[PDB]
Amino acid sequence: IIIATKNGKVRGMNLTVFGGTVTAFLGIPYAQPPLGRLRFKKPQSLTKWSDIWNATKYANSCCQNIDQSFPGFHGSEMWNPNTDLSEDCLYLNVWIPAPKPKNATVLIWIYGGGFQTGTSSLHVYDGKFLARVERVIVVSMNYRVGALGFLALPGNPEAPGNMGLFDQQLALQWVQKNIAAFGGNPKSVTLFGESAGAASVSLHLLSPGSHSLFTRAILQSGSFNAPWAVTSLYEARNRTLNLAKLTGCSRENETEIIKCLRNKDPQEILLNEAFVVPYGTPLSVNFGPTVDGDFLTDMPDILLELGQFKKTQILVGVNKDEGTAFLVYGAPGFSKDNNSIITRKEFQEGLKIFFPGVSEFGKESILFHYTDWVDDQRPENYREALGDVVGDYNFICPALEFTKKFSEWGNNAFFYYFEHRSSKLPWPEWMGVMHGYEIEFVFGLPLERRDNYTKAEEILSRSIVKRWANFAKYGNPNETQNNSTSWPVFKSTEQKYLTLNTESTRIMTKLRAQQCRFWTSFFPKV
Amino acid sequence: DIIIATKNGKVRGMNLTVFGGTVTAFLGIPYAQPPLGRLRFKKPQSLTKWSDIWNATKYANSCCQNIDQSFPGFHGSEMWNPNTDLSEDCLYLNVWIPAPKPKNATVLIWIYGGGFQTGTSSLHVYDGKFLARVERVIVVSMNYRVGALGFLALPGNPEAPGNMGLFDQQLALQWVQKNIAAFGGNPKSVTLFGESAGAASVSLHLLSPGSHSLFTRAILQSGSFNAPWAVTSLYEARNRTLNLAKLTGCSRENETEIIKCLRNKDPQEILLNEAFVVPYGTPLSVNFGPTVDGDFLTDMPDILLELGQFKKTQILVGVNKDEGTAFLVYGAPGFSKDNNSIITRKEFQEGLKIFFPGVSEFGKESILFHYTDWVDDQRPENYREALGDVVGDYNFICPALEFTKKFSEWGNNAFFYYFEHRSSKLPWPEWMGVMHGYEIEFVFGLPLERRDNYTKAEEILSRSIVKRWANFAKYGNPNETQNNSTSWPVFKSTEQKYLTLNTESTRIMTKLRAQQCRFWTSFFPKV
Ligand SMILES: CCn1c2ccccc2c2cc([C@H]3C(C(=O)OC[C@H]4CCCO4)=C(C)NC4=C3C(=O)CCC4)ccc21
Ligand SMILES: CCn1c2ccccc2c2cc([C@H]3C(C(=O)OC[C@H]4CCCO4)=C(C)NC4=C3C(=O)CCC4)ccc21
Ligand SMILES: *[C@@H]1O[C@H](CO)[C@@H](O[C@@H]2O[C@H](CO)[C@@H](O)[C@H](O)[C@H]2NC(C)=O)[C@H](O)[C@H]1NC(C)=O
Ligand SMILES: *[C@@H]1O[C@H](CO)[C@@H](O[C@@H]2O[C@H](CO)[C@@H](O)[C@H](O)[C@H]2NC(C)=O)[C@H](O)[C@H]1NC(C)=O
Ligand SMILES: *[C@@H]1O[C@H](CO)[C@@H](O[C@@H]2O[C@H](CO)[C@@H](O)[C@H](O)[C@H]2NC(C)=O)[C@H](O)[C@H]1NC(C)=O
Ligand SMILES: *[C@@H]1O[C@H](CO)[C@@H](O)[C@H](O)[C@H]1NC(C)=O
Ligand SMILES: *[C@@H]1O[C@H](CO)[C@@H](O)[C@H](O)[C@H]1NC(C)=O
Ligand SMILES: *[C@@H]1O[C@H](CO)[C@@H](O)[C@H](O)[C@H]1NC(C)=O
Ligand SMILES: *[C@@H]1O[C@H](CO)[C@@H](O)[C@H](O)[C@H]1NC(C)=O
Ligand SMILES: *[C@@H]1O[C@H](CO)[C@@H](O)[C@H](O)[C@H]1NC(C)=O
Ligand SMILES: *[C@@H]1O[C@H](CO)[C@@H](O)[C@H](O)[C@H]1NC(C)=O
Ligand SMILES: *[C@@H]1O[C@H](CO)[C@@H](O)[C@H](O)[C@H]1NC(C)=O
Ligand SMILES: *[C@@H]1O[C@H](CO)[C@@H](O)[C@H](O)[C@H]1NC(C)=O
Repeated sequence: IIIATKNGKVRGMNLTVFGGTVTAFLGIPYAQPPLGRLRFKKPQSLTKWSDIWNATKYANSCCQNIDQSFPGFHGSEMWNPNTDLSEDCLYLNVWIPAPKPKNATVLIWIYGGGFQTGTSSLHVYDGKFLARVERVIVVSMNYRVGALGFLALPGNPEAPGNMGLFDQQLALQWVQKNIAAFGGNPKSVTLFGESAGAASVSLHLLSPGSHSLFTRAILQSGSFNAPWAVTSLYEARNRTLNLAKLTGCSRENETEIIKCLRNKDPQEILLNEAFVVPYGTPLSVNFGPTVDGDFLTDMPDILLELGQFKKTQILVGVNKDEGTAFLVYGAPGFSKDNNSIITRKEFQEGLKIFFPGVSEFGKESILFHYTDWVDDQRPENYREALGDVVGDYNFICPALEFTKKFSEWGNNAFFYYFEHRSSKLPWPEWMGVMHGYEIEFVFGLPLERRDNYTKAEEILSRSIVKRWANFAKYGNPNETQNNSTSWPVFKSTEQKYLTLNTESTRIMTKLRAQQCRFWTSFFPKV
Repeated sequence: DIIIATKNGKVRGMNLTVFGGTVTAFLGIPYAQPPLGRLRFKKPQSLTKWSDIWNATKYANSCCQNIDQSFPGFHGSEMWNPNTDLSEDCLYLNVWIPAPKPKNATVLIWIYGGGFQTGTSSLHVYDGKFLARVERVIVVSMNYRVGALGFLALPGNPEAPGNMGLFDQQLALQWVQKNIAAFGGNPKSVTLFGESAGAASVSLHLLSPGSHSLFTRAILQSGSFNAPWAVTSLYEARNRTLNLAKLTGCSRENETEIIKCLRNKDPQEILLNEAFVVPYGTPLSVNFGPTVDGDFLTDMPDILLELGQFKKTQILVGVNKDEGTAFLVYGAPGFSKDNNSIITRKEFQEGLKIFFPGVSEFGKESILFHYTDWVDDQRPENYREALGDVVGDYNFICPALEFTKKFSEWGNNAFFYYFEHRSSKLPWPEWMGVMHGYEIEFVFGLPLERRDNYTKAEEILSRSIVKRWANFAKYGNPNETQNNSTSWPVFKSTEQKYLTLNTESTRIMTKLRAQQCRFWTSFFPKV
C-alpha cells in the first residue's frame, strides 16, 4: 500500500468497510511544522523527505482549549480532540475507494469549532463510508485554530492573520498537486464543511488565491456573513494587544511583541485567549478571520454584493434547532439535566447574555418579535423562543441571506432544512435537532447497522450521502432512484428549499421568512 | 294640537310623516339655563320654569365651535359642519316619539362626536324619526358645549372646573329621567349610544357615579375613553387653559380673575385661540377635552376600569374598516381627496412624523417595520393603506378592542362589531374606504327611505343594524330575529368573537386585527 506523492512517499492501510475495502492514508504532512520561528506565520511549503511516511495514524491535533463543562458526557466530549495536541499539526487525510479509481471526484472536509477548536480525526468525520458507498475520494486537513491560527497584526507578515485559512488553502494546493497520484480528479473537487468549516468554505469562495483550487462548495450551518464569522481589524488588534498584556508581552513595536509571544509556552497563549474580549458570549469567536489584505482583499459582505467571487453551484443548509446547543453554556434557567422551562424574565436575562451590547429597547424589540404565540398556554414557549432567537440570528438567517445574494448571479444554489433528531443523540429532547448533528448523516455513520441507528435513519443517511456525492460529481444534488423527490434551485424570487427528515422529503418555500426579515431589516437599526 | 306637560313647563311639537305613518317630534327643548355671562365655563344650572308654551318646532342653536373649511362645497366635509346658527345659548334637546304614542317605550339617547371641539345634534344623519317609526322607540339627542367653552379646566375651581360638556349631557340624561314618561318612554329602559367623542362620552358615563342611575345600557361606535385622544391629564388641561389665558391677555395670578377676564371675552376670540394652546398637535389633537376633574371623573379612567368601579350593564361596541383614512387628507404629505393618494415610503414616515410628533425615531421606525410586511411588495397602494391602518388601529380600533376585553372581564355581556360596508353615496374617494363616522347613516336608518338612491342591499343592511340596535336597547341582546339571522355572540376575553357587518355576508370572526393591536398594546407603550 504505497503511493508516490509529488513530494514524497506515503504508506497507507486497507480498512474493511461494509464487506469491501477503502484504502486510507492518515496524517500526511502538507506543510512544515509551524513551531518556534514560524509560530503565527503563513504555512510554509514542505521540503522533500525521502524516506517513507507511515501515514497510518491520525496526526496530532492543533493546539486548542478543550470544553470540560461536563466530564464524562458524550455530547460535549465527542467534539473534543482525540489525538494528542501539538503545534506540529499541519497534516491531512485521504480516503480512497478500492479498487483504485482513475478520475474520481473528491470531497474536502473542513471542520468547525468557532475557529478556536476542532480536528479532522473526529469519528463523525470518518471518510471511509463516503469513499466506499459513493466511490469518491475524501480528504480532510488540520488547520490552526485560535490565536495560533488567527492572531492579527494587519499588514505585518509576521502575524498577518488568517493563518488557519492559509493552512486550509495549502491543503487544497496539496490535493491539486497530488490527488491524481491517488486516482482523484483535480478538476472535480467539492469543499464541504460545517459551522466555522462552512464559514471557511464560504471564505474560499471569495479569496482569489483559492479560486483555482476547487469546483463546488457545500456549506452546512455556516457562512461568512454570520455575526460570529468575521472580526473587524479594530476588534482584532485590540484583541491581540490584550493578549500581549495578559502574557506580559506588551512591547512598543509590533515585531518585538511577536517574538515575545513566540517565546511563550503554548499553554500561556491558549489559557489567556478567553480574556481578550471583555463581554464574551457563548458564541464569541476570540480569534477569527479578518480582512487581512492577503486572503481577504476587502470586507467580505461587499465582495459578495459586488460579485467578485468564484462562480459555481453551491449546496447550503441549516438544522431546525441550531441555537439550543449554546443555551446551556450560560443562559440562566437552562440545564442539560432538566426540561428548562423559563419565565419571561429568565428569557430577558438570556438575551442580555447573548446580546450584551444591545440597547434595552433593542432586546425588548427582539422579545416582541419572538413572543407572538400561536398557543399562549404552552409552558415551554419561552425556551423555544430563546433557542430560536439564537439559532435564527446566528445561523439560519445568515445562511438564507448568503444563498439568496449568491444565487442572483446566475449561479445555481440548493438549500436544505435538516429536521431529524438522531435517535441516539445524547442531549435532552428539548434541544431538538442540534447544531452539528447532521454530520453523522452526511458521513454515512448510520449505515453501520451494528451501530444502533434506526433503519429509518439509515435510509435517510443513504439519501443525504448520495445527494451530496451527486452534487460533488455533477453539480446537481439529484438522487438517482426516482422514488426520490427532485430538489430545485434556490433563486431570490421563489426561494425554494428541501426538507430532510425520516418521515418525508417535503419541498417548501421562503424558510422562516418572517423571523429573518427582522434580523435583516430591523435589528441592524437598534 | 300637540302638547306635552313637562316639569319645567309645557312644550309643543310637530307631526311628521314617515313611511306612511307619523312620528311626533319636539325639537329644541331647553334642558338647562343658557351658559351666558356669569355662567360661562360653569356646570349647567337647572331650569326653573316657564309659564308660556314653548313650541319645540325648529332645531335650536348649535354650540359655539370652529368649522371645517378646507373643502368649500364638498358635502363630504360640510355634512358635519353645524347646520344651525352658533351661540353660547345652545343647551337644547330633541325628542322623537312614535305614533300612536307609546306607553313604555325604551329610549335611545344619542351623543354626537366631533373631537369634543365641534358637532351638534341637528345634523341630517342623526335624525331619530326613522328609529321611532320603524322600531317604535323614543330617540333623544342633546347639544353639549364643545371646545374651551365646554372643557376649560381649572380643576377644583367651580368657576371653571372641567368637563362641563359632559355635565351638559348628564343634565340632559336627568331631563330624560324626570320627563320622558310624559312622552311615553320608560325611564328604566334607557340606552345611551353615541359615536367618536360621543362614544368616548358614553364610556365616561359608564365610569361616572352621577350618571349611574340615568341610563341602562350603552352602545359605543368608534370610540372609548382609553383612546389616546379621549382624556387629558389634569395638569396638562390646566396648562392649556393657562396658555389660552396668555393668548387672550388673561394672565392673572388670582386664578379666578383669569376666568373673569375670559368671561368678558368675545366667544370667537376664544375659539380663535383654541388651536394654538397645544404646541403642534396632530390632526386629532383634542384641544380642550375631558379631564380628571374629581367630580365627573374621580380618577384616571383606565384605573377605574381596572378596579371594576364602573356600571355593570350590557354594552355594544364596534368600529369601522377604515377609521383612519379621513385624517390623512388633513395634513399628511402626499394625500388628497382628489387623487388616488399613492405615496412613497418615507412620504410614509413624513406621515408618521405628523401623527407621532413626540415619539423617538426608533419608535417610528418600529411602527413602520410592523406595518410593512407586505403580502404583495409590488403593490403601489401599499404604503397609503398602511398609513390609514396605522392611524386607524392606534386611534380607534385597538382601544375599542381593549376597552371591551377589560369591560367584559367583569361579568357583563359585550358585543363587538366590525363595520365593513362603503356607502354607495359616500362622497370621498374610494381609496378612503369605510371612513370614520360613515356607519351613522345605517344606524339611524336613512337607507330605509327608498327615495335617496340607496341600494336595496343597503336598505336590508340598515334594517338589520336598526332592529339589532333597538333590540339591544330593549333586551340587552342585539338579535335581529331568531330564525334566519346570524347569532351575534358575546365578546369574551378568551375567544373575542365579533360580528362583521356588510351587504354581502355577516360572519362571526375572532381576534380582530390581533397582530396589529398586539403592537399597540404591548410594544408601543415601551417606546
Ligand atoms: C467559538 C466557540 N464555538 C462556536 C462559535 C460559533 C459557532 C459554533 C461554535 C461552537 C461549536 C462547538 C461544538 C458544539 C458545542 O456544543 O460547543 C459549545 C461551545 C460553546 C463554548 C465552547 O463550546 C456543537 C453543538 N456543535 C459543534 C461543535 C464543534 O466544535 C464542531 C462543530 C459542531 C464548540 C465551540 C463553538
Ligand atoms: C380633533 C377634532 N376631531 C377629532 C378628534 C378625534 C377623533 C375624531 C375627530 C373628529 C371627527 C370630525 C368629523 C370628521 C372629519 O373628517 O373631520 C376632520 C376634522 C379633523 C381636523 C379638521 O377636521 C369625520 C371623518 N367623522 C366625524 C366627524 C365628526 O364631526 C363626528 C362625527 C364623525 C371632526 C373633527 C374631529
Ligand atoms: C434546571 O437546572 C438549573 C441548574 O441546576 C436550575 O437553575 C439553578 O437554580 C439554582 C437554585 O435553585 C441556582 O443557584 C443556579 O444558579 C441555577 N442555575 C442556572 C443555570 O440557572 C433550574 O432551576 C432548573 N430548571 C428546572 C425547570 O428544573
Ligand atoms: C314601565 O316599565 C317598568 C319596567 O321597565 C315597569 O315596572 C317597574 O320596573 C321596575 C324595574 O326597574 C320594577 O322594580 C318595578 O316593580 C316595576 N313597577 C311595577 C309597578 O310593576 C313600569 O311599571 C312601567 N310603567 C308603565 C306606566 O308602563
Ligand atoms: C330577541 O331576544 C329576546 C330575548 O332576549 C326575545 O324575547 C323578548 O324578551 C323577553 C325575553 O327575554 C320576552 O318576555 C319578550 O316578550 C320578548 N319579545 C317579544 C316581542 O315578545 C325577542 O323576541 C328577540 N327579538 C326578536 C326580534 O326575535
Ligand atoms: C490491500 O487491499 C487490496 C485489495 O483490497 C489487496 O489487493 C492488497 O494486497 C492489500 N494490501 C495489503 C498490504 O493489505
Ligand atoms: C479527468 O476528468 C476530466 C473531466 O472532469 C477530464 O477533462 C480529464 O481529461 C480527465 N483526466 C484524466 C487523467 O483522467
Ligand atoms: C480593548 O478593549 C477594552 C474593552 O473595551 C478596553 O477597555 C481597552 O481600552 C481596549 N484597548 C486596549 C489597548 O486594551
Ligand atoms: C523595535 O525595538 C527594538 C529595540 O531596540 C529595535 O532594536 C528594533 O529596531 C525596533 N524595530 C523597529 C523600530 O522597527
Ligand atoms: C443525475 O444527473 C446525472 C447527470 O446530470 C445523470 O447521469 C443521472 O442519471 C441523474 N440521476 C437522476 C436524475 O436520478
Ligand atoms: C297629528 O297626527 C295624528 C295622527 O297620528 C292626527 O290624528 C292629528 O290630527 C295630527 N295633528 C296635527 C296638529 O297635525
Ligand atoms: C405648558 O405650556 C407652555 C407654553 O408656553 C410650555 O412651555 C410648557 O412646556 C407646557 N407644559 C406641559 C407639561 O405641556
Ligand atoms: C395629490 O394631490 C396633492 C395636492 O395637490 C399633491 O400634493 C400630491 O403630490 C398629489 N399626488 C399625486 C400622486 O397626484
